[PDB]
Parts: sequence; structure tokens; C-alpha cells
Amino acid sequence: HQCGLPKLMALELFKPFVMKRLVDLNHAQNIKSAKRMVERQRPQVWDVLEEVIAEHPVLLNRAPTLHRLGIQAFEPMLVEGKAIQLHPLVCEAFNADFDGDQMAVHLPLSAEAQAEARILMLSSNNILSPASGRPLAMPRLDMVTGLYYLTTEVPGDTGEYQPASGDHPETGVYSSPAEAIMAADRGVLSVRAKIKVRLTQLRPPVEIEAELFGHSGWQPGDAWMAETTLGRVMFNELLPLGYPFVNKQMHKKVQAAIINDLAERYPMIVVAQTVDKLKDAGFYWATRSGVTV
Amino acid sequence: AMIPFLEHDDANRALMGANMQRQAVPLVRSEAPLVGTGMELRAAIDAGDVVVAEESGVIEEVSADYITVMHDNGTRRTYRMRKFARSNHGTCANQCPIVDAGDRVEAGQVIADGPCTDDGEMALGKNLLVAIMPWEGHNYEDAIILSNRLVEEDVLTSIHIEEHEIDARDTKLGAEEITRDIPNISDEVLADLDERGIVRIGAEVRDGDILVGKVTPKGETELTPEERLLRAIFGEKAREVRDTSLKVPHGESGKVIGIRVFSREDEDELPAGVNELVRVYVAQKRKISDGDKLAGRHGNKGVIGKILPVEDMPFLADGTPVDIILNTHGVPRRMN
Amino acid sequence: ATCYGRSMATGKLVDIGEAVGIVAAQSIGEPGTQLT
Amino acid sequence: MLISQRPTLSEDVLTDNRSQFVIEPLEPGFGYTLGNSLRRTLLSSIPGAAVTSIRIDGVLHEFTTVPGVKEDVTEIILNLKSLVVSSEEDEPVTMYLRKQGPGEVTAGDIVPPAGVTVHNPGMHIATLNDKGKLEVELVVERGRGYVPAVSGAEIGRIPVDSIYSPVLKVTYKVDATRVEQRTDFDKLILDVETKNSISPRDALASAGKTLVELFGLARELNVEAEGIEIG
Amino acid sequence: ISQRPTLSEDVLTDNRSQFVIEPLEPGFGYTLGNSLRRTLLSSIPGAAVTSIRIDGVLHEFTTVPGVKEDVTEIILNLKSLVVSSEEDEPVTMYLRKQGPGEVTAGDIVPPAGVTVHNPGMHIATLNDKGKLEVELVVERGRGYVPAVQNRASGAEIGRIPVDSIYSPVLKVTYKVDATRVEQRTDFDKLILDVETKNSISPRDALASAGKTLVELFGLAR
Amino acid sequence: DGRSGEPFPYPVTVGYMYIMKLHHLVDDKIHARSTGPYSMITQQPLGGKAQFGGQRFGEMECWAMQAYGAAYTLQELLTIKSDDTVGRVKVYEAIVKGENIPEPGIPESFKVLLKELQSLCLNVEVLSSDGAAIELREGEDEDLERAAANLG
Amino acid sequence: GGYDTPLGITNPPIDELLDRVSSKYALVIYAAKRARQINDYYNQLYVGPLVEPGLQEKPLSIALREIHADLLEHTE
Amino acid sequence: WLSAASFQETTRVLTDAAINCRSDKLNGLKENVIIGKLIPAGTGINRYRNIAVQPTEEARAA
Repeated sequence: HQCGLPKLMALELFKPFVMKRLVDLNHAQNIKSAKRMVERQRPQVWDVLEEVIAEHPVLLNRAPTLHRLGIQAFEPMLVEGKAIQLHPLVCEAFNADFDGDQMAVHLPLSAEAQAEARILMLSSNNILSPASGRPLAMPRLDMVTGLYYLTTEVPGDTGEYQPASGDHPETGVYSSPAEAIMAADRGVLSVRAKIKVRLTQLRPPVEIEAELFGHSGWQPGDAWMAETTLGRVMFNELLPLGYPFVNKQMHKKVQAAIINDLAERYPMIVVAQTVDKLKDAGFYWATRSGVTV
Repeated sequence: AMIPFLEHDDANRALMGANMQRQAVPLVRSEAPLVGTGMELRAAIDAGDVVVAEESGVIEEVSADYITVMHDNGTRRTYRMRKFARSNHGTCANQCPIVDAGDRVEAGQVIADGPCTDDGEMALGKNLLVAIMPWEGHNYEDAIILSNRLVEEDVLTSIHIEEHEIDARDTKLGAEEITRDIPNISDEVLADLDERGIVRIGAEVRDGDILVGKVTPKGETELTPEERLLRAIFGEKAREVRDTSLKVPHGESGKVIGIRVFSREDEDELPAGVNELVRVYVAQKRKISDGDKLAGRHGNKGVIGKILPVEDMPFLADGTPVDIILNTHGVPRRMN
Repeated sequence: ATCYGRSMATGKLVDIGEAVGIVAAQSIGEPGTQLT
Repeated sequence: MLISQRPTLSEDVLTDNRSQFVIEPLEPGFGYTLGNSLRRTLLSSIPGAAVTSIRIDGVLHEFTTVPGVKEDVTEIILNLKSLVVSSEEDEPVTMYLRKQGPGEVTAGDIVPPAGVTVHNPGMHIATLNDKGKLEVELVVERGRGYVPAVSGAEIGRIPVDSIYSPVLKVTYKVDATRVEQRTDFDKLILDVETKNSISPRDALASAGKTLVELFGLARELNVEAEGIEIG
Repeated sequence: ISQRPTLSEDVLTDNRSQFVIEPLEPGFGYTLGNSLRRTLLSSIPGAAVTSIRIDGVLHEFTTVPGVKEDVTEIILNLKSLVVSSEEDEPVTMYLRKQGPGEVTAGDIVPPAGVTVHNPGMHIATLNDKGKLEVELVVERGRGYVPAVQNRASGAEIGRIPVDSIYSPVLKVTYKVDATRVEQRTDFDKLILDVETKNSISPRDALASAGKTLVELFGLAR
Repeated sequence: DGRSGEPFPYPVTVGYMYIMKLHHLVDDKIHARSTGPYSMITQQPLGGKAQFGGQRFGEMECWAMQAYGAAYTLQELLTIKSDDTVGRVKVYEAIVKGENIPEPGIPESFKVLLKELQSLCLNVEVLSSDGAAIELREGEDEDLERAAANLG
Repeated sequence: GGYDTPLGITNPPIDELLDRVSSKYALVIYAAKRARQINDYYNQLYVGPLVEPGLQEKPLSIALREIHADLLEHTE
Repeated sequence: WLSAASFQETTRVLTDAAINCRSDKLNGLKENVIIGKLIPAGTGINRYRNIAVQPTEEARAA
């Protein structure tokens, strides 16, 4: 729901609001001197600017506008530099490549215009294609790669679960996912290795939940033994609490199916936070996926 | 012919590369590429912006201003250097001698580097230590990540010279005047103006500053009621003026490197009605910034999306930080 | 609203004020650059 | 050399064992200076006690199933690794867990020797059926971090993964915060979840002391001007 | 389990040294060496030129008679100055050279408390008609500060501000030896490789980094 | 990794590439306007950065606004933000005084359209509900009443 | 109740705001008119805010919170 | 006729509209945009446009 706004750009766009709030406080004697101070970029204007910016939406547009998602409303935040910072999930909607593409900002003034921006045109309020209903703000490119690297199962990977043949018991089992993270901090466990973890905080799939927990549904805190990789646990923790565990290598199609399902059965804000969590994880693991030419 | 491994690039991306070489801006210091095709030298020479020795001889004297070569005939030839000249598009054309005093040169040899030339070869850019990899979504979607070294050591820095022009002409209410006396204007902001009202060579000008002071005749019906109250109370001057002074546009900074002034009082030819014409040249040192566009010769291009501190960059085992991080996903599908 | 059915963006039944002709034209024309 | 505007440490308590700490504002880039070192210090640098090995009566060569108990061997190993214990002197200290009557066994049924403490007595361990007998020996040592199971020697004794660290999980993030026209300042956020042995507060304080001691080694090479934020 | 880390310096050159901290928790070497590296690159204090004045030139884009390099190339050459100052206040150095010859950094006369560490560093070449007279203001700071404009100061037009790079360190890296044995005892040895600009020794730079990191890590308590 | 300190788990292709700085530069591209000069002809904001101009909100952007069903954003953009001559000044007053943004007026573009149609010998009248033709002008006394009451 | 504490413009969940109102557009008009009322209250000192206002909070945010708390009756 | 004139064949549309003395009802979102009126869609329809909003007695009490 946010966009980076260059400081000087925001100061010019919001100039009257910054002047009014500048005369409310005693920084400016009157409104004309306030204009003189904003034009000169006196240091007093940055606190006030950050104040008036708050929860005041702006509209971003990239030409050509093919469909209404070509214009979207964001909450601006003061950012360093002269470039507008755009969220990676809306690029698909804007067809925004960063080759030098430019975008336009518009400041809604009246209470009705601001309300329409916050409600009708807000970025996180439109996740889905108005045409096909499929998710747009869905992950793509590096993000996909990261998640795909995270949820892949590598046979023979470090710390792989072992049958416990011979004189020793099972070496691939962990009491909690936190313990598995501790093992991965040392060289002992690979994020992509097949293991067994006891999960309290994640919902089991349909078959395992009906078999183990019977008629009574699963509840947070109830432990169950899962056979997966630690990466798939970290991925499922990005999904909403109480979502049935998905043990799969995450292709783009699988992520699109999960987000399609969340759009149908879940509130819009839940989806909007889920795709952001998937974003951070997908990028972080994209840099560590080793993809190179 | 200047695209290395052209045969390994698809025709569309090679087209973009050929077109973007013509869009490269001259850097404050030029560096020839480690990997060339060999076309660079003849390209720079035939282009003409390099200074070439017409006849063989010995350099008699060399300065930043000129080179003079003593031919074996006893004849002399002196080549004057274009210094910080503004091109049609505002890039900085700056020639520098590559020869020393005792040097012997031959006909055809390059005496001085021009814009985008290193030792005679076309140099349109810098050799940068590159790492092909995704980095934290900052190079996502053709975006490019740079090391702050490129800012601190000025390796991508360029000079851009803007020509500001203003004239004083005849109007309905009579002639305009270029003057230092501008109503409602403090002595503090007139400090960098000379006695004519023109900014002084070497002044640092910023957004909104006065370059050339100018006043235009105003009518008495255009005074505010308060202004007319003052004029009638104090019996002020019959000449009422508006401040039309030439000011620096928004988002511009630099130093004044030149001033040219034309007047009717001299023999200077001016269009009818125009009494005085003054041009101010402002040079800006532009360090590479978020939003600037970079490209390679193969059609790969993007805008800088992040400039990281040197300590944030991935570094080799010996501690050398990479200069630039290009996203892996960009390479294979563009077919370069 | 009941004949048009669900709004693709919202996932719920199309609101009254909705202008579905412009959404339809944009939905048909936006992919049009992919047609060969 | 110049003075920096002093950063502050704030605590937002989530649960009794779980807290988020915020160090802000930090000069640009320093969130990543402090972040990974504080995380690895919190995890690996705090001494704590845990179970090094166990010996289950009735099963030595087998290790698959334990007769008389519903849970299998590895399921006993799992919730025995969850045992929260603290010791005083550092030597391997053996404990014994025995129960007869049908019911459920907890950590309170373990007999602590003098100088050790079981902080989660209500933690489930095993379920004893009718006539079922439960006898197991639990070795406890003090250490740091997470050491994997180290065996031959005498049969029946199984080394187990030893979680020494009193902190369960640590994750950090660096967010932008604005100080006087600069919006790129660093804001460090640490999310730490611990055992009830110690609070996240005392864990972060111990990590602070440890790292101050560590970088004190470089501080000792000379005395020369450095960034000084105090006051 | 109880042993304390020890820092032992091993000198390589005058401006390069290595520093070994042998006992460390496993996996703890990389992040410590990296906190040291990051602090060493960003935060180490030093001295650099702030502004310069040149007789007869009012700004950077122009030439001096008889001088081969223009004022932009002269400033770029001055970027290679490695200078140390004890004064902690702005102090002025002077340079005067006439006739033919090569003006180098050794031709600069510093005030007491300021030393130029590379006298052979090239500045300009002068022919028979060349004369070069330069004032160079040296200040003490840390990091990289871009040229301070004359608007933000009371500086006059003749004063040419210059980008100041204060960092004395040159190239910093590290390597850890991860000792993992079948026996329970494992540890990481940290080798921190530090090189400096000749302005200070690696020992002093690592000391400054140490005091900064101690001061900042004391915040948690 | 310069941030955490950990090594990246896989070898990364590194080398030296020749990179050019293109003449599309954010210093030239960034532009923003709250309020500025207007055309004497169409009474819309001037275009272009050098003129301190406003952004073009075009036909397709209006299609986007209508598909969203945002009526007040669209009207505000095309009236008080562009060619409404009284609406723009009153809007600046309202913001500077911390009041509500007033109701938009009539675009100058429509009046210009009517003048062009008339210049084509087309008789174009705006009819009210009762069938009479409305005449479009502006009261001169309002500016004089406020300006005169300003002094006292 | 399955969401983290919202940030900025999402402060009332859009779903919960859509429960008090039939459609998005009517919610727009409700919040807009209420915001105009709240801003008229501060110019004369009309109905004051029915929720304790933030330090500096836009009247549209106060209005959306009031609609979230069912403190306003709305007639179509 | 105002909407048809802004689409294609403006000259023809205006000639026919002039000879037929057509009267444009000014109801549509292209016509309303031209004259600066709220479009008859979304927030502009009369149902959403004119609405009474007042606090409840219970909220005014607290």
C-alpha cells in the first residue's frame, strides 16, 4: 500500500498543506512567509511535510493506461533521491519495467477524492485482474525463484532424515522448527533436506488432520509430526495462520493456486499481507538461490 | 562494429546497443574499454572531436590551452583546445593533450583526447566489476545496483552545461531594463550580481537564484490597492516595474562558467525591439544517481534502483567490493 | 447486478454503481497487443 | 570521530518469553553491523544447560519401540529435548525418571539432584498404560548454542541433540527511519523468543556484555578517537 | 567451555596487517569479521582536503597558463592525497611553484601537525610560462562528505569546494578457519586482513573500529 | 555478503563489463507542480518541465477513473485542478486556511467548445430544466467586494 | 482477526469497513461527508469526533474509524 | 450528439445535429465529463451521491 516519494517532489505536491501546517505552528509568522520558507526548503519543513504526508494517498500512473489498474493509489513516504520507488508486486499491473520508464503522481484534494483513493483505487485493495479474476500482485521473477529454491527437496542433502538402522535412532528429527533453524546455522542441516519436524503452530493437511485429529479440528499449540524440508516450513509460516500445510515444491502455478484460494476464502487485507511476506522471502532466498549465467 | 561478441547477440538487442552507444554521455574522465572490437580508434579519429597532428614533428610547447608542434620544415602548427564547451545537447566537450614537451609525433597521430576518448580510442563508459546475481530485490526487473564508490570516486560523473538566455526589449509600456536594482529584493540575494545585475563568473547558483536582473514597465492599473496607497502617500516614482529577472529553473545547480552580453549601444546586431541580450552558462557536475539509466553495448540496460554503501556490496575473498550487480533473470531471455 | 454476476476484481457480486462497459472494453483491449 | 545522535533501546513485550527490541536511530548501514552479530551472539554465546544423553531401560539394541509406553523412542527424544533445565557447576550430572501407575508422566516426576532446576514441570513426557513401567536416565551438562549428538561404549545410552541456548529463536530486520532530512537512517528490530530459564531482556544484556568484551580486544590495541554516542 | 578470545596482530607490510582471534563459537567468525570490516570501511576517522583556492582561477572549469592539466584534472589529481592532521580544526596548506618542472605533493608546505604521506604524487606539469599557487584547506572527519557548497557556508566565490574522502582504510577482508572435529569441541578462528592508506597503521584503525563497536554494542543493557 | 557477513552459498559469475551512462538522467526527468502558469488560450496549466507545467491526464486515464467509478477524483482533476478559473484559487484558499475543498465550477474547455461551435455558425444553447437558455458569465462585484472589504 | 496490526491507510480492515456499508461507493460518500463535518467542527472550535483523535489525524481517518465502530447512522 | 461528435466523423455529426435541431439530454459519463459534472456511475449516481450522515445518540453521549 506504500510508495516512495522523492522529498522535493512531495514538498512541491503538498506545498499548500505544508504551508498551512507551518503557520499553525510558529515556524512561519504568516502564510506568505510560509510560502517563502517552503520555496527555500528551510529545514523546518521536513517534520511538517512528513506529518501532512501521513495517510494522505497519492495516485500513480504509467502510460499507456490499458486498464484501470494503470492508475493506483498508494500511501507516500519520504524517500531519498529523485526517483519514485514502486512496489515490485504492482509492476505486472502497470507493465512497469525499470529501463527508464517514468510515472506520474496526482494528489487528491477533496475529502471525496481522498476517500475514493483510499477505498476504490488503493493498491492492496486491488490484487486481482478485473478481467480474468486471477491474481496480479502475485509473485513473479526473482520472488518465484526464491520460493522455488526454498521449497525444493534435495535427496542426500546435509542433515537428511535417516531410517535409524543399526545401533542409533533417527537422526533427522527435530522437536521444533526453531531447533531445525539452529541446526541450519551450523553446517548440520540444509534448508532443502528432507526431515521430520514437530509442528505446534501450523495446520496439517486435510488427510493428516482428519486422521490424527478426527472430528475435532486442529488447534494452535497441538503438535504433529511432519515430513518435509525446513524451507517448506518457513514457506508455510508465510501463509495465514490456520492455512492447511502445503508440502510441495512451489512452482509459479502452485503459488497462483494458493493465492487464488486465499482471494476466495480470505479477506483482502490478509491476502495483501501474505503477498508481502512472500515478497520478502522470495527476494531474500532469490539472492541465495545461486542462479547465475 | 563496436559491439563485442556481436554475433552472440540477437538482432533486436544489438540494435538497442548500437543506438545506446550514441546516447552515452561524456564522463569527466574517459576510460577506454578493456574489451573492444578495434573500431574504437578509427571511430574517434574520423569523428573529428579528437585533435590529430596534421604534420610530423616535435612538440615545441604544450599547455592545457594549446599544443604547438615544430615541423622538420621549421614551420609551426598550434592546435587550440576546446575547453569545457557546451555541445548541442548540453554535454561537455573538453579536449586534453595526451602529448608531452619533448615528444615526437607523426602525421595522423592523436595529439589530444576529446570527449569520450582515451589515448585516441572512443571511450563511452567505464570498466566495472560486475556480479551476475539477484540481490535483495533491488535489481529486480532490469533495475541495476551500484557501489557508492562510483559516486565517491566520480567514475560515472559527467559535466552538463546549460545556456540561459534573456533579453531586454521594447514593450507596450516602454523599454525593459537589465539592472541590479530590483524592487522588493534584499541586498543578500543580490550579492552574487555585478553592477549590471548579471551573475558573476564563478558564482554558485541554485534553484530560484537570480542570473540576470531585469525589470519590465508596469501599468498603474496593475498596482495592488496597497501599492497605490504607498505610491500616492510617498509620491513615489512614476516608473512602475515588475521583476522579470532571469532565475535558475527548478532542480538546477551549478557554477557560472561564462557570460556573454550584447547591446544596442555597441554595433551588436540584435532583432528589432531588443535592446540588450545576455547569455549565462551554468556547468553542473552530475554524480550518478538513483534513476539514471545505464547500458552495456549488448542492449542490456536499466535504471539504477539502489546505490549501496561500499560495505554492503558483495565482495571477493580478497575484500574487493563489486561495482555493479546485474540481475541474473535479465540475461537469458533477451538473447544477448 | 445479478445477471452480470460476480465482479472479477472484488470477488463479490458486482456493486450497483459499477460501470461494467468500460471494464469490459479495457479487459478486451488490454491483452490486444498480444494478438497476432 | 564526530558525535552521533544517541540511539535508544526499546522493549515491546509479546509473551513472557518473547520480546521485540528496537534500537533506533542508527547511522546508515549500522543496523546490519549490529544485527547478525547480535543474533548469532544471542543464539550461540549464552551458556545454558540441557540433556546430553539418555538411557531407556528395556531397550538397548533395538531403539525402535519402548514396551509399555504409547510414544516411540524418537518421540520421547523430541519432548525430552524440549526439557528446560538449568545447572550450577559444569560436570555431567545424571538424573532419573521412573513411574509405574497408569497415567501421564511430566517433568515434575523427574527427581532433580541438588543444584539443578526443571523450569517446565508441567511438560508432557510419556503416557504410561496399565502395568507400564518407565525408567530412563537423563544426563545434563552446561554449554552454549546447539551441539548435535556426539558412540559405542556401553549399550543403552543414546546421545541426543543438545539445545544449550536459553533463547529459542531470533530474527532481525532493518527498517528505514528518518533523522533530520535523512530518511535512510537504520532502525534495528530484534524478535527473540526464549526458554523461561531467563528473560529476553537478560539475554540481550548478556549478549551486549559478551560483544563489548569481544570488541574490547580491538579497543585494547590503542586508544584513538572513535564514534561516541553516549549522552 | 571457558576460554577467552585473544587478539594477536601479525604484521605484513607497514600499511597492512592481519589480526587473529582464535577461540570463537562455531559460525561466529564471519559475522564478527564482517562487523569489523563494515565499521572499518565506513566509520574510521581521518583527514582530507575540504576546499582549495588557486590564484587567477575563480572556478573549476578553466585553465591556468603554462599548466598542462586543467583545474578539473588538477583537483582529480589532488584526490590521491593521503594526509594526516592532528589539529581537529580547519587548517591551511600552501603550494607555490614557478618555471618549468613537475609540481608534486612534496612541493606542498603543510603547517605543523599536518603531514603529506606521498610526496611523489603527481599534481601538475609546468612549462616556462607556468606558475601555480594553491591554498588547500584540510579538515578532520569520517566517511565521505561531498563538496560543501558556498551557500551552506560563508565561502566566497574564489573558494573551490572539493569532495572529501576521510577513510584511511584501503582494503579489508577476512577468512575463518572452521575447526569441526568428531570430538565435541569446535571453534572458528578469525583472521581479519586490514590495509590502510599510509595515513594510519592497521592497528590504530582496528582500535578505532573497536571503540566504535564497543560504544554501540553497549546500547543493549 | 557485505551485510550479514556469511558467504553466498554458490559461486557467482564476476568479471568486468563496459557500462555507459545514458543521457536519460533523473535530474532532468523529475518534475512536480502544485500550482503554476496557465495558458491564456485554453486556461489549462502549461505543459513541460521548463514551463513548470502540469501532467497530462488523458482520455485513457479518464477511462481508468470511470472504470473505478471515482466520480469526484475525475471531476476534481478536470475542473478545479485544470481550467476552472475561480475553483482553483478558491481551492488554494481552502487548503491554506485548512477548510474543506469547495464545490467545482464549470470548465473553461466547455465554454471554449461553445465559442468554437458558434464560430462555425452553430447555435448552441445550454437549456435549463424549464427550457430557457442559460447565459454563462461571471460576476465582477465579488472580487471587488472582497478586495474593497479587505482594507475596511 | 487473522491479520497483523495494520499499517497506515489500511488501519481499519477494508473488509470490516465493508460490513457496515452495502458497497464501496456508499462507504466513500459516508467517510467523505463525515470527514467534512469533522473538519467543520475544528474550524468553529457541528459534531466533534466520536473517537479520541490521534495527535494529528486526518478527519477522513477519524471518519473511517467512526464507521468501523458503528458510531454513525447512514441513510441511502 | 455531443458524445457522437467526440468519437468519429465530427463534421457530419454536427451538421446532422444542427439540421435536426437535436437536444442532447446531457446524461452519460462522456457528456458529464465534458461539462464538468459528476459522472453518472460509481460515486456519482444519485443513490450514493445524496446521503444523510449523522452520529447516533449513543455515540454523541459518549
